[PDB]
Amino acid sequence: PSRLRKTRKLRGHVSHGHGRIGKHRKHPGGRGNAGGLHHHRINFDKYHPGYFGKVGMKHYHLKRNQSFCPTVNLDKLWTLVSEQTRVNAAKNKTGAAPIIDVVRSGYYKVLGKGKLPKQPVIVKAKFFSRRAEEKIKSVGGACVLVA
Amino acid sequence: GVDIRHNKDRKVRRKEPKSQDIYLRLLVKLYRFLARRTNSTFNQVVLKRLFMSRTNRPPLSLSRMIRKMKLPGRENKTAVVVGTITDDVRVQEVPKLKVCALRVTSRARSRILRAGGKILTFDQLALDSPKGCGTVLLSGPRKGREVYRHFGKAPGTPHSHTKPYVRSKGRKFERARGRRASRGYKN
Amino acid sequence: YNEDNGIIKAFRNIPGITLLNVSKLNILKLAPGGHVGRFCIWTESAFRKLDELYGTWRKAASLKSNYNLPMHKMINTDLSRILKSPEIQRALRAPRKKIHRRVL
Amino acid sequence: CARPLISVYSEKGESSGKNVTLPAVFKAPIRPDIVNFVHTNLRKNNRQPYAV
Amino acid sequence: TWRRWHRRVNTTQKRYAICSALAASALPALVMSKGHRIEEVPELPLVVEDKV
Amino acid sequence: MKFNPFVTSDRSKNRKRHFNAPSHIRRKIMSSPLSKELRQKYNVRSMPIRKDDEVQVVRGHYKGQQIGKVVQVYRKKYVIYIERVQREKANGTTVHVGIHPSKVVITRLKLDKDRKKILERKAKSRQ
Amino acid sequence: SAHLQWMVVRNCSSFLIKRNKQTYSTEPNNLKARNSFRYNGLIHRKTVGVEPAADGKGVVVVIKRRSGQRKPATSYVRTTINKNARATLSSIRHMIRKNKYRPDLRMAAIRRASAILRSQKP
Amino acid sequence: AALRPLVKPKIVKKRTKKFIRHQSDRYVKIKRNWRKPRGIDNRVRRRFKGQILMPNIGYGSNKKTKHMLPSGFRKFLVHNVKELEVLLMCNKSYCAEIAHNVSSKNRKAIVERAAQLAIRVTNPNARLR
RNA sequence: GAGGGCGUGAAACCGUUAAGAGGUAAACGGGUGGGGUCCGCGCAGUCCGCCCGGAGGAUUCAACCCGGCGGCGGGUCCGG
RNA sequence: CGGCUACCCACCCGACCCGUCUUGAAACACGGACCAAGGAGUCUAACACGUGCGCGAGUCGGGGGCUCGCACGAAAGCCGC
Ligand SMILES: [Mg+2]
Ligand SMILES: [Mg+2]
Ligand SMILES: [Mg+2]
Ligand SMILES: [Mg+2]
Ligand SMILES: [Mg+2]
Ligand SMILES: [Mg+2]
Ligand SMILES: [Mg+2]
Ligand SMILES: [Mg+2]
Ligand SMILES: [Mg+2]
Ligand SMILES: [Mg+2]
Ligand SMILES: [Mg+2]
Ligand SMILES: [Mg+2]
Ligand SMILES: [Mg+2]
Ligand SMILES: [Mg+2]
Ligand SMILES: [Mg+2]
Ligand SMILES: [Mg+2]
Ligand SMILES: [Mg+2]
Repeated sequence: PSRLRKTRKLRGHVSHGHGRIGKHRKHPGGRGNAGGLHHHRINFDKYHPGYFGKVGMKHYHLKRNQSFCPTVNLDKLWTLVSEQTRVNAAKNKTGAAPIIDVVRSGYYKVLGKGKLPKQPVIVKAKFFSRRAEEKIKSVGGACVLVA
Repeated sequence: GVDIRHNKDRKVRRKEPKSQDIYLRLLVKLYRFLARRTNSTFNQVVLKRLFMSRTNRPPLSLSRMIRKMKLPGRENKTAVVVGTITDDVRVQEVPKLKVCALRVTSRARSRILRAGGKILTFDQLALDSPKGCGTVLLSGPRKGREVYRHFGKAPGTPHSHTKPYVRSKGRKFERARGRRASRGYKN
Repeated sequence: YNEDNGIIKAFRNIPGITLLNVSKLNILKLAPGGHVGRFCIWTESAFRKLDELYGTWRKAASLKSNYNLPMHKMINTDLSRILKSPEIQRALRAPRKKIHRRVL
Repeated sequence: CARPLISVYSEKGESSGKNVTLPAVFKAPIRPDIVNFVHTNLRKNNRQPYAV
Repeated sequence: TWRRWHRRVNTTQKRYAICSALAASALPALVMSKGHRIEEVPELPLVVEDKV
Repeated sequence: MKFNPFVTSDRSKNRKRHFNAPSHIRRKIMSSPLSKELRQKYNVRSMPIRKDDEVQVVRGHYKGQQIGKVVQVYRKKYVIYIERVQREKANGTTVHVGIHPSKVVITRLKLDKDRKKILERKAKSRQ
Repeated sequence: SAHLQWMVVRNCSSFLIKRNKQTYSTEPNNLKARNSFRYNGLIHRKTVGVEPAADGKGVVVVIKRRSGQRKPATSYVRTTINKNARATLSSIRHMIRKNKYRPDLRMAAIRRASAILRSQKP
Repeated sequence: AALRPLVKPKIVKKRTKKFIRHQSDRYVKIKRNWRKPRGIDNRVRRRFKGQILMPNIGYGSNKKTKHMLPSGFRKFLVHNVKELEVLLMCNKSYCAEIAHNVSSKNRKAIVERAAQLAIRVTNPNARLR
């Protein structure tokens, strides 16, 4: 919207919002990231520290495809399966337990949080944190490794 | 002139709500009338929070809205929120509590109606409590916004814990000079 | 309408009329110029298929996948009725209508 | 929010005995500024670019 | 020619605008204030028979 | 409403084709309606005009009851010239007035075997 | 829904001549030409208006039925009063005061009827 | 002495000059419309005495006497009979003014309807026969 | 007042007519005064709307009831 | 008779010719004979912040597919294994 643009409002002022003394001409400092070490170090440092140098090993032909492991928390561990399932499976029937298979839900590694109630479940996954493993052992469930 | 003091003419305030929502303007009219005709500072604060913006009305969560009622003294009071109350995927048990908010999400309304609670809007809140008796006025996590974690006196000079802007959080992006003592300096 | 069976031929050259379908509702035809409230003429199957196509606040839309009707911001929104209700006027200060103008 | 019944008119203008209940689309909220916003953006969608 | 002509809208806002327009088409004051002659017209939104 | 994607509503293209149409198109351009008794007798709405048609002028400076014969057809000017319709110059020399053939009611046609074939095609296509 | 219809109609209508001056309504059922909320005859469930009679003499009075909305063929009941200006001024006073129907805009209906009876008789 | 509107006080305007633009006299490419000069050496912007005066908020006329014709009305433009009949309620403060593009054939009907409804019109006797 | 680069025909510039002025180059802002064009009005004769008491003529309701359709209002929420 | 006013003239007082570079311009600083038309902060991508709307631990079809061949339809509507 050029009618809401500032340019239509500044018609009449001589220097047009950029001063009579300073005279913004073309490029007074440089272009882009010019002078990262020489004369703009108080802006490259003090606003982006760490920008200059090498940091570690150089993994040639790295893919974001072998390290694929979406993590699931113990808060999210219940709601991968519906609440009707856990209620009608642990409504005082027997010592059975429903299986929450996170691989079908699309998650690989089960990590540990709070809020894991008394009703025990069996979790099938590829990786586990020992926090979540202790939480499942404390609530009385089981831990199954699949692949 | 006359006044040797500086001129700060308009203080800070937003009187008219900038939103063009007709329903919000009707609630603004109703609670402005109640705020100037009831001497109820509850209606004063609810009128100011209706004037308040979209970002500064953060979404309440269902577990927080439970835990602020779980405190002793909030048995039959109604939780009033100027803002949205959303679902929480975490909790499993929901009490029989009463809600008075704007734009409660669908799963939250469904779980409150399954648990047996009563959701309202501000017109029924005004019909049930003009002075706002029996209400607990709640607010949400303003500082929990991701925008507020980039804000501080610096991004790195007394290490500052304040999250500089970068594309990809990982190796080779802003980790060498000023982030470790082996390459130059260390903050 | 729905089930086009010559109604476009009947309504094709009348000046100012609009050919418009239930299953394909156009915002540019239902509110031209951004001004709401255009005079519309429905049919039996159209007026019965509207509830099947959007729903109520009790059930979802059975034709669309994941649509519900939006939650209304005010349930009973007659502002004059609310301000003239006895529950509101029980809890008011007093009608203060003095002016108290400038005294010379 | 209550849903009345509407008479179904014949081709002669006479009110038939058929009465279909008003669907809740006519009871849905009315946001004309949202209508103006979405109408403006679809009008921007509805055009050839222009000369260059 | 590569100006940003076409503007995507959320489908929930599209359906919201459709519901708002259809709800505003039911009130007689809104359509009379848009300017259609609804003096001798019978009951609001008109439902004709399936022979039409 | 125009539904073919191969014909223009374009004003520039229509005026270009109109003012640069060839003569076999300009004959169809310079078509004239018929009198009510002759269209009742022949079952045809309009005909292209020719050299020896009888003409009642319906509109302009001359209007009605002046059933005369045409003499010239400038298809370049889209103008027929009628024998009865005259106008004097400054020097007392008469000259024919430009009359567009769409403002012309034909009272009698010119009989020919070709015009009988055209009339038969008109009647069969009007059906 | 009267306040919703006001918050929609009060701008962007097929009315509201904002022509360098005060705003007018022109509002085919109205008593005062100001586009206000109290003086509005298309939105409210109870609306009063007066108009000149088609026969030249007398004033017609259009009042809303209130028995049924969304049906404008019978939503407005009209009456034709042709009396000697004081009998009809008292008649519209009795019709507005002695009924509950719109105790507001008494003076609006009365002033418009009095102005049109002045403008009608010579 | 036609219609004599309501009680209107002494109408003052606090200056009646419709302030000229600086150096509009010297160059005829400069129209007489005011335009705020934003120079660094200008005597008008520096507000030297004896120069022209810049229009500021202090010249604001009274709200009681704002947009007031000397007859005592406020003008309202009109094209036809419906926009003349909308002035039926406030005809003693808001006078009519027929638009320029209205022909004489409808203009006589508009001024006759204004004479019926006792609405003041600014130009009744223009474009007659 | 469309006459062959001919629709409309502005500014800069020029000719003539009408009006006014002329030693401090012209031009300007504030304040008046004079002149001229033009506008509104009748210029010692210009105000309206209500009520009441008087003066003369003409009409039929209204006051109360019967007859009638149309509307507001609420009780038994009769009866659906 | 009244009349402010883009008409003219006279009189009293004040009044250096605008634009910018500059600490400083009426300057013996520069551009400007006059007039009409054109003439200078746009567009794309990315980011940040604020505001407004929709949905909200989710969100988004911008990539394709489906509808009968429709001027606006190069639009709009729908996908949900
Ligand atoms: Mg400035
Ligand atoms: Mg600079
Ligand atoms: Mg001061
Ligand atoms: Mg072309
Ligand atoms: Mg200076
Ligand atoms: Mg200077
Ligand atoms: Mg010429
Ligand atoms: Mg000419
Ligand atoms: Mg021409
Ligand atoms: Mg000239
Ligand atoms: Mg002279
Ligand atoms: Mg400076
Ligand atoms: Mg220097
Ligand atoms: Mg110089
Ligand atoms: Mg020079
Ligand atoms: Mg220009
Ligand atoms: Mg934002």
